[PDB]
Amino acid sequence: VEFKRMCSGKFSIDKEMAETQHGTTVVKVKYEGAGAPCKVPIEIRDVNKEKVVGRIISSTPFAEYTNSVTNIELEPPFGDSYIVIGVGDSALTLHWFRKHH
Amino acid sequence: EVQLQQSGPELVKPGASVKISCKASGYTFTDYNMHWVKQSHGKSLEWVGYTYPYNGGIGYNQKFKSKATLTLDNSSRTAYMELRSLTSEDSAVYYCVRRGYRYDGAHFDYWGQGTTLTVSSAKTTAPSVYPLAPSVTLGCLVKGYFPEPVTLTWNSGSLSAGVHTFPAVLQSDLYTLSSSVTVTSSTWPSQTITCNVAHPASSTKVDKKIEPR
Amino acid sequence: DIKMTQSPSSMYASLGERVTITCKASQGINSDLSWFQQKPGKSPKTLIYRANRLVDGVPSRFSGSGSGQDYSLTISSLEYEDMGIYYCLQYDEFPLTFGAGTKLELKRADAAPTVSIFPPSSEQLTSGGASVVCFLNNFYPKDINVKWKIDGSERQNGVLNSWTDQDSKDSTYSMSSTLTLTKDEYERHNSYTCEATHKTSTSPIVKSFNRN
Ligand SMILES: [Cl-]
Ligand SMILES: [Cl-]
Ligand SMILES: [Cl-]
Ligand code: NA
Ligand code: NA
Ligand code: NA
Ligand code: NA
Ligand code: NA
Ligand code: NA
Ligand code: NA
Ligand code: NA
Repeated sequence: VEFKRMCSGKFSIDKEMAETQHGTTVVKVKYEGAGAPCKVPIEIRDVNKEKVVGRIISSTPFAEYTNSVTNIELEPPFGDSYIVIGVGDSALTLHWFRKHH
Repeated sequence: EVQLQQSGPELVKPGASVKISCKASGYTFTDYNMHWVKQSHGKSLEWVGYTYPYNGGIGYNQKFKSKATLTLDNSSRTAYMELRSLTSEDSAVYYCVRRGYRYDGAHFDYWGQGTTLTVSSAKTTAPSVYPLAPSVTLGCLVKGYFPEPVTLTWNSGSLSAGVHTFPAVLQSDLYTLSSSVTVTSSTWPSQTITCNVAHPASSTKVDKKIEPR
Repeated sequence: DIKMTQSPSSMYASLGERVTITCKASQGINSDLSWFQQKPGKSPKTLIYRANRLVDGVPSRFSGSGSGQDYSLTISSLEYEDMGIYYCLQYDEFPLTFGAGTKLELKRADAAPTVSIFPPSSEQLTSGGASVVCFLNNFYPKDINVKWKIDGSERQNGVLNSWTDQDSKDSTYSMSSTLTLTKDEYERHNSYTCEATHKTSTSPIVKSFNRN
């Protein structure tokens, strides 16, 4: 609350990743690390995990406390992309494939 | 139509491993996750875990993390659940069930027929059939057999009504059940009565007849 | 883990009646809730998902409602094929969790149990064992008291029971009671009795035989 920093610990998927009814994807994550409250590191990269694509819809997502749960809405581009949550080796890398309805 | 076909029943010793399959058809396989569910006899359903078709999206119920290994094969549209270091507590019926993660997907709407797993260090043993002699009621006791399934009929499927075959009960690595049939008094003990017991695990068909003590 | 609590555990109804059963999550699950029906020895059949979406093909007498922590399943007009056990499932958060179920059974007029007792077989006595069997068939309701007596002395140990599900014909229950015993100690007593007390009568039904 006083100092806003990026979470350094591990996240885990806490619900099936799924499509909304308005062309977006929702991901729920449990924060298992420390230093909370802290900001959830998250971005979407291309099929090569290189360039940043799509965008995050939710306002700056936070992990409020240890073992807290956070809902995140984002907008992957069409085709293959990777939702990367957290930093370092423990980072979650989730393959998403978006088709045209 | 949507269909989830699972592999047949499994019987193994403790310490062994098994791998149950679930072939899907009638829908876009990659648009659905496959969940596995455990149901011990007489108990509630229990979540084992799930698999997501892309980049080994794997979710384990923490309870089963050291027990189960879930996998997918998108090209054959087949899901697999591998259980290891098996014990008697692993004995149960296991189901696969689909969950659509797309905007137009349905959730847990189709289940597989289920797959029975029995873990035990017991031997295959044919049962011992005994007659139960005194409208009138009669019966037969089936005692001392390990493979759960036995089939009971009366006079080879002749008597259908007024029949009650009770669930078997395990006492010491062996099962025991009983069956009864109710008929008119006049017909007995003139018209013949016989309990037919088929034990598939032993490949034996043993019949015993009911005559007054 | 999110705890799912179904109420009631079991209940009775008559054909044509509205039935409503409930499922409460220990925290809000944002309508990520499905209902299933399951019959003995069969796989679950799904009725509802997303709390109120009727599964294609499922009869319209089934409907789902609720939000936050509380969810209800309602059968507008009960039909015979609706007997069985109903389960709810939350999939809002890992691990997925299920309620313990609600057994739905059919009402009917009271019926006294037909009691029959059977001495051990001569075939079984050749081996070192002896089982006495007593069937208590076709009674309702399912509340029942069963006690064995050997030469007058109530015997509890060595008794194992088994129950059938609500008979698919007359909607009654039946029960097998088996007093297992060693040959030797069986051949020390004469009178064997299976006795049943049921709401249908203050007088208990008494069946017996004499080893003579
Ligand atoms: Cl069961
Ligand atoms: Cl069952
Ligand atoms: Cl049905
Ligand atoms: Na999307
Ligand atoms: Na990240
Ligand atoms: Na980057
Ligand atoms: Na099977
Ligand atoms: Na279980
Ligand atoms: Na059960
Ligand atoms: Na309705
Ligand atoms: Na409520």
